[PDB]
Amino acid sequence: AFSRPGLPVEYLQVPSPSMGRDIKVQFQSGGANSPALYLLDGLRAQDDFSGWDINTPAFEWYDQSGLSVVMPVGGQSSFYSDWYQPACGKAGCQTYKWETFLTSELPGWLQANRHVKPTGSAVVGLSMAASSALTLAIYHPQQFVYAGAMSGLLDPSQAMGPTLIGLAMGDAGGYKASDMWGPKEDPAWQRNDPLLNVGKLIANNTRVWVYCGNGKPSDLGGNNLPAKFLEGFVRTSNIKFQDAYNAGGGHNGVFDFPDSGTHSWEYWGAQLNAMKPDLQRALGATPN
Repeated sequence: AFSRPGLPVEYLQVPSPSMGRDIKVQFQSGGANSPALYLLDGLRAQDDFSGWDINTPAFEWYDQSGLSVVMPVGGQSSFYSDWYQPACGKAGCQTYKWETFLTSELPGWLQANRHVKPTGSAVVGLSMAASSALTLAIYHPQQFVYAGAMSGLLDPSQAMGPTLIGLAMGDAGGYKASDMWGPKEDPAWQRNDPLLNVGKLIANNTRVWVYCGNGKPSDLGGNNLPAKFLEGFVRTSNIKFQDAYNAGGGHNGVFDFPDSGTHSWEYWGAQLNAMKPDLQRALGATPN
């Protein structure tokens, strides 16, 4: 259903057999059989709207770009992954099988009901979703030939990442990290660690766009200690990723590590706008 008359933005109820419920999805067609752009939300994803629409002119920017914008809604602290145990937070439990939903249910449903090409898509995520995007492309290269990672912890299985992710998950809905990928030594951790699986991005020649601020705010804003420290903190993993990608022979990446930016939406939005033309070219978009 369209949100308003005269505008292309739609709100959808896409059924998810794996999660036993309907997942809300904001959508905007880029035309029949047009490539898809999946925008993943951050750690504190709400159930009403995607952080992308709440905080950015995304839909408006991509209107007529030839790309179909797909914004799933919900999944706080989900990391868009398929969890071992039910996702139990302060507000009860739910089934989290986001990798399944994103790699089969949603694609299929969009192809059949909105004529969205199921392969040759881009998946861009920020914060939590940042590594999710890289990971999705790594295990589903035919579907996602392009992955965008903004301000993410790219080596989640390393150093204190497991503990830090747990602290984050606990503060955002009160979820438990072990319910998702189990204890730190469980194979799930190094499987969902992009820095450790960079070789696949290189082998598959996936178009990679990684972004991360240095912690110093600019005129764009986001000037507060938490936003500054987080950005500075996750930047390290981003550099390690760039070095691994380069060392490994990667030759289809873009690394934007400016001398500014914090962990806030003003920066992620500006970045999503900056990558529009690159996205169109790589996905073969046809304007209008």
